[PDB]
Amino acid sequence: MALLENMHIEQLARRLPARVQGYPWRLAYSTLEHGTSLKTLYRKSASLDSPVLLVIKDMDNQIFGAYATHPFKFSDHYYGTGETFLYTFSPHFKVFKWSGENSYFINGDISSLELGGGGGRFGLWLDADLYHGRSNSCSTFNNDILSKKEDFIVQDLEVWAFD
Repeated sequence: MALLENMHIEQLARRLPARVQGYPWRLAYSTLEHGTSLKTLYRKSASLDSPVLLVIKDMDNQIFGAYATHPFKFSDHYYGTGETFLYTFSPHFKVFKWSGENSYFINGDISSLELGGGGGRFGLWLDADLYHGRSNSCSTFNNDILSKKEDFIVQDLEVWAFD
């Protein structure tokens, strides 16, 4: 609603897996509304029992993020399944799905949150303030850089669930 226009919702809805098709979208976490901190993200994502949609709008107004099969949580380990993918609308809408090379889907930490893994790199990286973000090409999704540069700044960030 606030970060996405009808253009974004339709192109995203067409690439969501079958198990969430026709499930209404519930806003679970929002930087605009809840307090900008990875800690707060964890608290709102706690007691979520569904896959989530991560929506990032950076300081260049470009929109990208991820669909995750499980709520974001602090984890000793990588978790999630292969239905997880990354997406960007810059320079055009493109979805980077599981490549089958590894299973390093989601990794929650106290200092950072990252999706994708393998040999050090990652697909998406956010710091504890949900401020400095980073995006590289990773083996989990074989994505290109979701943002303009490798480094980006989070302007607004939303997490949507499918209760």
